[PDB]
Amino acid sequence: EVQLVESGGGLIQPGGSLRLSCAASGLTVSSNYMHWVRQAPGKGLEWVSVLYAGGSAFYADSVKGRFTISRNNSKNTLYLQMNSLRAEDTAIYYCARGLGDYLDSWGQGT
Amino acid sequence: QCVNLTTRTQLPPAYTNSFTRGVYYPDKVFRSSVLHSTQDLFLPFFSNVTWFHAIHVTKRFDNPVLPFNDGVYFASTEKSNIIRGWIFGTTLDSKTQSLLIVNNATNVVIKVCEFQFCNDPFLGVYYHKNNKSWMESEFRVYSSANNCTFEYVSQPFLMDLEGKQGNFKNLREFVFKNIDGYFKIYSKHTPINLVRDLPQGFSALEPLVDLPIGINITRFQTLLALHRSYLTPGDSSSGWTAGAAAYYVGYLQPRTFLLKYNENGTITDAVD
Amino acid sequence: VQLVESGAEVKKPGSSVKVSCKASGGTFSSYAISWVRQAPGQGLEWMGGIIPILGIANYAQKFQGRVTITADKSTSTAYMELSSLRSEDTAVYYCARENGYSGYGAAANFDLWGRGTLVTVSSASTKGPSVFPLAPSSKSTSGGTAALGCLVKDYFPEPVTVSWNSGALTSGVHTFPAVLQSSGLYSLSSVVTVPSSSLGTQTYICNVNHKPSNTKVDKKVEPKSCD
Amino acid sequence: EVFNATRFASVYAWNRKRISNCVADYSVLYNSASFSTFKCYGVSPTKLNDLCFTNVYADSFVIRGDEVRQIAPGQTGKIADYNYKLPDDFTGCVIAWNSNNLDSKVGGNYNYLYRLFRKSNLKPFERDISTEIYQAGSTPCNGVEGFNCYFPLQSYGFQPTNGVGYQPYRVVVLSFELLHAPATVCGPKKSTNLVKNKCVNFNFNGLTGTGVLTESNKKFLPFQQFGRDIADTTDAVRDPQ
Amino acid sequence: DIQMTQSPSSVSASVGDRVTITCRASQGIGSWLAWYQQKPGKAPQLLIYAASTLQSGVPPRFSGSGSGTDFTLTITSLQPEDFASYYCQQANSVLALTFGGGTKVEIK
Amino acid sequence: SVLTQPPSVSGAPGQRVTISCTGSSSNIGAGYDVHWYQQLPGTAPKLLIYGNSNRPSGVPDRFSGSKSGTSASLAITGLQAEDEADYYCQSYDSSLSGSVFGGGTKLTVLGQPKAAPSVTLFPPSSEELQANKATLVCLISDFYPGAVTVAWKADSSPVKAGVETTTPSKQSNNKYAASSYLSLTPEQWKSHRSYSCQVTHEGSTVEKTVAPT
Ligand SMILES: *[C@@H]1O[C@H](CO)[C@@H](O)[C@H](O)[C@H]1NC(C)=O
Ligand SMILES: *[C@@H]1O[C@H](CO)[C@@H](O)[C@H](O)[C@H]1NC(C)=O
Ligand SMILES: *[C@@H]1O[C@H](CO)[C@@H](O)[C@H](O)[C@H]1NC(C)=O
Ligand SMILES: *[C@@H]1O[C@H](CO)[C@@H](O)[C@H](O)[C@H]1NC(C)=O
Ligand SMILES: *[C@@H]1O[C@H](CO)[C@@H](O)[C@H](O)[C@H]1NC(C)=O
Ligand SMILES: *[C@@H]1O[C@H](CO)[C@@H](O)[C@H](O)[C@H]1NC(C)=O
Ligand SMILES: *[C@@H]1O[C@H](CO)[C@@H](O)[C@H](O)[C@H]1NC(C)=O
Repeated sequence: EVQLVESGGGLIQPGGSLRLSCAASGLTVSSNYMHWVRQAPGKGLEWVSVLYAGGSAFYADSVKGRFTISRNNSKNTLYLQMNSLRAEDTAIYYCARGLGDYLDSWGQGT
Repeated sequence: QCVNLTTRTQLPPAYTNSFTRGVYYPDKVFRSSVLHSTQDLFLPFFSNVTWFHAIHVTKRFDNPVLPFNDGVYFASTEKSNIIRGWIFGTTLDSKTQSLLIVNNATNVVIKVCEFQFCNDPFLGVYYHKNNKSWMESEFRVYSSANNCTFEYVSQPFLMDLEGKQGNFKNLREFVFKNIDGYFKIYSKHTPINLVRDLPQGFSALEPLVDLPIGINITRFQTLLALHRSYLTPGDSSSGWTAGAAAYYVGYLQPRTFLLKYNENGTITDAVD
Repeated sequence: VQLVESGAEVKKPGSSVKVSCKASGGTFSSYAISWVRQAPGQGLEWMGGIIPILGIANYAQKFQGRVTITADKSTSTAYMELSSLRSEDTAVYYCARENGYSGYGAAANFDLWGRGTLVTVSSASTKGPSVFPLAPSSKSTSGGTAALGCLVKDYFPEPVTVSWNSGALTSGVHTFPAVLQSSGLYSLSSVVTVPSSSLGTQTYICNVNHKPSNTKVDKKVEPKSCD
Repeated sequence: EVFNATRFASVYAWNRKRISNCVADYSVLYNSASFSTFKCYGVSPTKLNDLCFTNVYADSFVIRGDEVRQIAPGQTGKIADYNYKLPDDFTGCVIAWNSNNLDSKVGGNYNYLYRLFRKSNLKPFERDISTEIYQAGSTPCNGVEGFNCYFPLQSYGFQPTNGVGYQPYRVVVLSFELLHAPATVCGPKKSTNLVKNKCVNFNFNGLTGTGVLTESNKKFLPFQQFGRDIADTTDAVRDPQ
Repeated sequence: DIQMTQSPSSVSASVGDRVTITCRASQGIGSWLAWYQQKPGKAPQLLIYAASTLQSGVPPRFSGSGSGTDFTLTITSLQPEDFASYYCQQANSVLALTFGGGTKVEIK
Repeated sequence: SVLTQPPSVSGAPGQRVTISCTGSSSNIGAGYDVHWYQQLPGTAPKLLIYGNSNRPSGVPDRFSGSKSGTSASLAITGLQAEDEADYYCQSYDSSLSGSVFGGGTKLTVLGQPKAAPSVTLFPPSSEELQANKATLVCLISDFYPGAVTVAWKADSSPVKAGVETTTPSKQSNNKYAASSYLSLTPEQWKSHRSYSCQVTHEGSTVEKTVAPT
């Protein structure tokens, strides 16, 4: 009974800014963990960032900078902002929610 | 818990004269073969002092709530340990920090809480039929207390629970002071064989108990302990035996005193 | 909801006492389950608690590793086990339910309480009670009223339902409790007030029922002839 | 009774103890050679025995080796936001040490739990013990264990085969609070060996005088500490040893 | 700090065979491993979690057993419907996920 | 234990009675609050107050408590007949790592018209002599639970074996009744001349002597 809708992907220059959009139908954004997993085409999965139920967020070593997460409770959607991009950022993503130490639900990809 | 008493014929207090009494150590320094003058609160020499009677043979019980000025002088010619302790306070309605002194048969308990105070708290000693001795069983000093952070226990002392009607053999002196908020207690045991008209001998008083309590204690009250023998019916209404006791309540005054010190380092004579 | 426990239990000094505390009207939800005992003349002690949603237990420092407490989520019951029984352990137990909160205090408060289980230890085994009649004398019957009853001796346990004429008499009936002895025996008493005019036409009997002993004796009471 | 404890409190239900009416020294604690975390800010170990505070608190909770750094006030995570919150103006630090010998058995040690889900940021110096069913969905949860309804407490796997960073470390945190009330607990002072027959200065609780110390033949009454003369000068002081 | 390496990369097995896929970690982790199945062109789905438990929607043909270092995803019966890659994911104290390599199962 | 409570308290129906529960600084003096519990003599204990400021459903507004320093106090607006129950204070102990209750206090507010002790003595029957045992029952009625001491004498020496006392049971007319037992043997039953039961109550003693022969 869990469904996630992702959008905002497309073609953009590395020296540009884009806004991602992740929405959940039967789930809220301010009461559970969410993982931002990016999978390279032809390679394995890789973790990038995580957002807690509170106002705390974490990032990995390679993507510590140029990342901002700002959830919105008005439209039950999740927003991610990218000020700068690199040549290695071409990857698929699935916005998802999960518990501690593991995640079960997943979402689509653009 | 506390109980009320009944009206009876009492004896009005008398006035007696003090003779070189109420002199203590004003400092904690050592002085040898010098004459040092100090300005503090001391009992004036040859001053009028009140006499409170507690002997049974009648039924004299007089513990009024006397005001506590800057220093008092409590002297008792204690023989059979009739006077046990003192209770201090300001309004006696569980509103301020009240002080309680009790010299029980096991240890001296100095607790400062809002103990509440009845019209006449006292200790009752009951004579057991099987045991040929006196044991204190009536513990009526206070009802209950809510809070207190101060609790001090002094050195243990051995008290005699037997009361007699003979002549006195010891003299006890107690001085209570309040400077800066610190409490000062001066006491020393002196043996003498007299009832009244204390001799002109000299005896200094060394400090014993010192406590940093924030109290005001504008008034004070002493305690008298009676005996419950087979002669009395056992009710604290009209019949009791208080033994033979006599205590004096002095008032310290800001008088300059000249103290004489010997080679050993004790006060020998005083001059006002 | 309300929680139900087991009935009265008696055992030996050195056996294992087994009790349970069941929940009626609902499960335990996610709140923790704890047990608190209570001894006569003493305070209430805390021995441990059970987390029913995770199946873990947190004991106390006073009680060593002799008690294992478990909980089953399938039947929603509390499972208590105690071993190495002692004569000191004569206390009753209740099952406590804790309701926590978020704040500066964070002290666990017991919200719901069980009915209570009565557990006692006795080295003596079950024996047969003896009942003998009691009748007033001529000097005791000074007025028009007489006092008579039946006495129970060497019986176990103390709670015994005594009735007069199978419950037909309710006025003047008094129930007395037992008392400890040197050998641990118990003894009750029962006295009723009856007029002297009914002593020659009505016969008073005592009915004593012992559910654990599966016995029931009927005995008659007669006035003394010598006095 | 806090460090060498038979049992250790949980992360969420950390025990709090207050010590007072005594003195406390940190020299023996520093030289134990068993503590791998003693980074402290605001105060210094050299000046810890000089100044003191009104009261000292103690906190007892056992965590893994990866979360001992998380107890710093400028940290975020499941421990630093949902278990214990430290204020920015906190006085004191965190003492931790390796506990590989204890808090572990042959199997997984599931006797310790910690908070995992919360709907709000915890207040500083606050402990929360809640056994309510956590909810994430819009529909209310009546204490059931269905979908989007999980217990906030998560079990800890304290296996002996875990790494150094995942090893369970016993953590004791002291709290230094100074108010306008008079101090009841402080640090013991120094006691240097006396030097007699030498021109030395001393601090004998009431003065700072320089001179030799010569043995006398006059004894003091057992209630006095100072001593004067005809010219009113201190020349006789009792050593309280 | 932690690197998740999987020994098998491409293993071919029949219907009546066990795939025997294992995952390795530099540091010992106690029963906090999850496995996923990502079909080509489809979102990944969780299969097992905590290396012992099974999800309700996941069929019970999958299994896992590993205490601290050596884990496995042995399957009693291989089905043609589930032919995809697998990943071993272990998180940290700061919810830092660590996804390893992918092992693909192909028809002989 | 580590928690100190008064043994008993007294009050009147219409005054204010304050019960104070003081403990160590590890449990009471720490950040933990206190929880009050009421246990009536015959029913299970029940919750009264949690959090030192809030009240549950069904609890009357007369129950109010306060916390001050290293002690917990309570305020009661009038004492009722149903208030005769044990009172305990529970707080979390850091050293014990578990909950600890208080010492417990007794609040007894009752009054009965106590009268002179009416005692009765029932000698054993003839059928009790063949059981190789002899019991003596001294039943006392219309008396107060205080001064319940019972003494046995045989007109030549007091008996110090087989003597006991029993807790009286409440009657249906605000009265308490109890009885005492004395274990003896039929061999020495006929040796003595007479037996009596002595009960002392507030200075009043009643002697009843029966004649076995
Ligand atoms: C002292 O009191 C007595 C009463 O016993 C009185 O006669 C005398 O005048 C008083 N002396 C002074 C100085 O007040
Ligand atoms: C003596 O009295 C004090 C206070 O009045 C009390 O604390 C102490 O327990 C008493 N001692 C005995 C042996 O009753
Ligand atoms: C004590 O009394 C004096 C004068 O009445 C007043 O100035 C002072 O504030 C009082 N102190 C306390 C602690 O009540
Ligand atoms: C004081 O000490 C000196 C020196 O030992 C001694 O001669 C004198 O007797 C002492 N004083 C008393 C009152 O004992
Ligand atoms: C605590 O225990 C250790 C080892 O059991 C011991 O070396 C130490 O002296 C004890 N006390 C302190 C204060 O560490
Ligand atoms: C101070 O402590 C030491 C402990 O080594 C003791 O020997 C000495 O007597 C103490 N001083 C006192 C009690 O005045
Ligand atoms: C003690 O309790 C009283 C109320 O009975 C209160 O006024 C007082 O402030 C309390 N003392 C402390 C130190 O909290």
